[PDB]
Amino acid sequence: TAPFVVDTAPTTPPDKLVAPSIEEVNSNPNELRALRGQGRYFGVSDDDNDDFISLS
Amino acid sequence: HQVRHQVALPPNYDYTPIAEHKRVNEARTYPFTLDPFQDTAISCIDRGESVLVSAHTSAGKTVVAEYAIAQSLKNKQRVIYTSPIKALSNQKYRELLAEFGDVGLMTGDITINPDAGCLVMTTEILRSMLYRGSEVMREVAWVIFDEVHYMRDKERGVVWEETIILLPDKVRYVFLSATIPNAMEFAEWICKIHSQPCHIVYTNFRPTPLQHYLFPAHGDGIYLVVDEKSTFREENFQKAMASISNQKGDIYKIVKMIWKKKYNPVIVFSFSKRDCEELALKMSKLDFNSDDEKEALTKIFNNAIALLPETDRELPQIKHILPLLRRGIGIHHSGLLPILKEVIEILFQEGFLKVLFATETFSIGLNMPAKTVVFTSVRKWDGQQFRWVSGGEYIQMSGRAGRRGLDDRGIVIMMIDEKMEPQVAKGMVKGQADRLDSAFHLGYNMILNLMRVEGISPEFMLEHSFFQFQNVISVPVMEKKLAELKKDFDGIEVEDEENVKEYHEIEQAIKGYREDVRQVVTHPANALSFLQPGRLVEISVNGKDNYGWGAVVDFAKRINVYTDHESYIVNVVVNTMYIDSPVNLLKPFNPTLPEGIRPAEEGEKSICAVIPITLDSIKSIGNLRLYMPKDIRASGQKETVGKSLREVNRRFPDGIPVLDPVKNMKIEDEDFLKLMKKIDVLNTKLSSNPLTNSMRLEELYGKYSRKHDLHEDMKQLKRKISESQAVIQLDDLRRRKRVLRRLGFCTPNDIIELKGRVACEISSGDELLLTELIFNGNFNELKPEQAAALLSCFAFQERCKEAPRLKPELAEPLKAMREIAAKIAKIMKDSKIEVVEKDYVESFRHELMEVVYEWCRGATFTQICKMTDVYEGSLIRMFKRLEELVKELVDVANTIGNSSLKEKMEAVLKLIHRDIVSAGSLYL
Ligand SMILES: [Cl-]
Ligand SMILES: [Cl-]
Repeated sequence: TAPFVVDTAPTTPPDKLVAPSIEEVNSNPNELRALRGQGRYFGVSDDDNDDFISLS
Repeated sequence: HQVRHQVALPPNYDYTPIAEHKRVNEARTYPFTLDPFQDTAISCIDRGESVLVSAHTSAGKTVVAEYAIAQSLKNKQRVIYTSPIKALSNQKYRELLAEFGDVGLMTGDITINPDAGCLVMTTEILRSMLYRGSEVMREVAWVIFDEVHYMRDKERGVVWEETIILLPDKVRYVFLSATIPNAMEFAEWICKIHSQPCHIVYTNFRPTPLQHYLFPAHGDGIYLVVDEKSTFREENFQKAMASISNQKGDIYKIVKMIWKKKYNPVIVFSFSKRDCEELALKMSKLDFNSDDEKEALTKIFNNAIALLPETDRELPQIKHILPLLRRGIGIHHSGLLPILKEVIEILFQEGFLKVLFATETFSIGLNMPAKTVVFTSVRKWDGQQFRWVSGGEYIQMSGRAGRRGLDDRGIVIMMIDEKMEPQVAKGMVKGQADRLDSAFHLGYNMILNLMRVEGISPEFMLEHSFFQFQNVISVPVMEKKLAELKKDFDGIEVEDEENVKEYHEIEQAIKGYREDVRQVVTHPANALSFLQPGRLVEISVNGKDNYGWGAVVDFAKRINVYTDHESYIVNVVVNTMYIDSPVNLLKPFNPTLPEGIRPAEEGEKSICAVIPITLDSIKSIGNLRLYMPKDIRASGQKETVGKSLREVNRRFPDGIPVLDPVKNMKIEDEDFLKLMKKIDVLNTKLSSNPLTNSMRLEELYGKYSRKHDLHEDMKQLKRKISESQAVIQLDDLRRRKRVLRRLGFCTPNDIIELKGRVACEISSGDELLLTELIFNGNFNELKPEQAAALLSCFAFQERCKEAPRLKPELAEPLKAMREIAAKIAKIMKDSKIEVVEKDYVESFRHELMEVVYEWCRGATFTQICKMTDVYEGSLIRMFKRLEELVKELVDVANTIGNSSLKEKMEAVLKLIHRDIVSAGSLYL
């Protein structure tokens, strides 16, 4: 049938980023590194007396 | 140090001085000499009298708790150790079990050996069991409250208070607390409501002493501002604060320094999970462990990981933390997998982690101090607030520095930046602990439960509340102040004129217009052409510090957008500088004067100096210029200017003549002229007022001034008193009852309904909304996974960036529930409750409905981590709360015979409770 809808109505824009749905995600654990490891320890590395104490 | 003891006694009580007490036997012995504060508190326990111990965490409060446990077990009694949060309970359970053997645990997450003589439980479980009226309480002789000062928490504080009030009078209490200033009140409150004595043992004792250091951002080292003797180093502090006013990678240098000077282990605190891992990332280039150490901890690590299946073992959260650990670097925050959180604690205690990046919560963990403690900052989000960390908080956290056996001292380093104000910084390192002020507030589950039970009432709870108690104490103190003010007022109410009123009005009006003139003439567009070398200027920085007349040396465009007045720096010579001001810290174009820089006062010596000011600090511009020295930095030249100033002041005793803004500075636009004319009108009008010439003046004026202040203080004081009345809370009560009536939870006669009874047994989510949901039937037609998902809307308490686009099988129940919430928020408003109806509805967070829904349908952990930005550990935390909630619903269904509901809720439990979510704890 027709692969579209007619829709002239507005929808309130989402308050937040749209999360991925179950369909978009597989069970490969190593993928977390890119998908969720941003700025985290498991992210992917670039590889791919005395008054004063000095730092010295 | 010194030990202070006091006791609060019931009326007509036969008291023998605690220090005379000689115990016949020691219910527990220790391999070290007791400290007197311990000895004393233990006598109290031997005598069967309650006691609040108030001491710092390294001081050995645990010795006292242990004694109470042993004595109870000895007397075949039962004892309860209440912890603030579940994580500490698990830790404490592990410690007590190994010691006393006869120990069990009851938390939101688990129950172990519930018949044991010694029960470790959270305040929340205690609360439930009391309202539940469990027979366990009958056998209980002693209840220990660990960290009772958490009773002052704005949202969770009420639980402590609530459960204390609820305890049987026969019970005795050991309260463990931080060093609080108002211990006496607490004791007395205990004394009144439970009709028994309550001792107080206080001490500032620290086994290992603290040194406090400031680290200014981009600086070169750290500055000792409080030494082991607790002496404040004013001079060094000043140096530190000036170093940042003149001015994420610093941390790396700091840790390296700590390593080089053998100050490890160090806990590096931050106040966000994110900050923690970032910081750890910088460290990893370094390596702090020997190959033997690496091997040892790897064994410990694997042994912990062993219970987990390979599929979980392969999560990069697990696989890629091990390389950090091996280098001696740890992370700790509520976002990690629980299993990692635990093993890291363990690896830390065994000394395998030399640097630990952690959020605040680690500070109250059990037996995990360090040699050094670093605050990367002292600002924390209260979700929607910006806290300068309290003094008390700074202390408690900084108290984690200094290891009793092994360290001469604890090292505390506070990193600071330009945002830091000196008074605040000074306040922290000289940390004074905060009062223990009740944060009591009425709650529906509370009220409902009180109504349900025969012998007690909401009105009772209020009456016995620490909150109300703190009122009945404070109010009379205030009425005494008021009366003293009132007496002074009614006595100072001797105004001879109302002409005074006119005088005041004119004076201030003039003052205001002259300021307008000031803004104009000091504006760079007007003033810079008249600030030639030697120009006489009258200085008043920040409008507070009056240096009198000085002389311009030079000026220049400020180089970092500021306001116009703030956009130029003028260097001036003053000869009124306080002799001991740290003029060595002054920098030639930093208008923010160092702490200590001030004018001299009546009986002090002065020195000459060159200070940088902005045009805001210029009060007037004179029509004179000194001849300036060619080299103001050459010996004696400042003092030479000073001499010339003295001569100028002597040649003009009644004020140095100023530039006429009109005739000299040529400021002649229309508005400026009528401004001068207004000033002109008022000055002659002023001269007409009889008082202006007369001798009364300050007498009549100061009198006029005093009454109004006094009137103000009174008005203000009358208000504080008004809001310290029991009726407030009583209003809150009647309102909330309306709600319960209107919703059908209780009768108009305040008799509980069937709906009230179920709400009684719900503590994990909003008991109103959940109850309504249940009785309207929303769960009737949902599959369990739907119910799970809907229920996640109550267990999820975290904030997140992503949100799912819900398909109808979740969007509809969500909608249906928001409708009921709405109806509820209606009725809330209907009863004059301070509730913002939209925020309520939205408080039930939905962002994990699809995560929970699919987890329940068999998605792997990996998949649901991909479906949200919420942290893995947080995810498991949410599931665990979700389980608890569900169990509570299983319970209520059971107790109202709704077999269908019960089975549904049970089914949900079976869907949730699996794999990584069902992983057990390293401690249990
Ligand atoms: Cl908790
Ligand atoms: Cl390695």
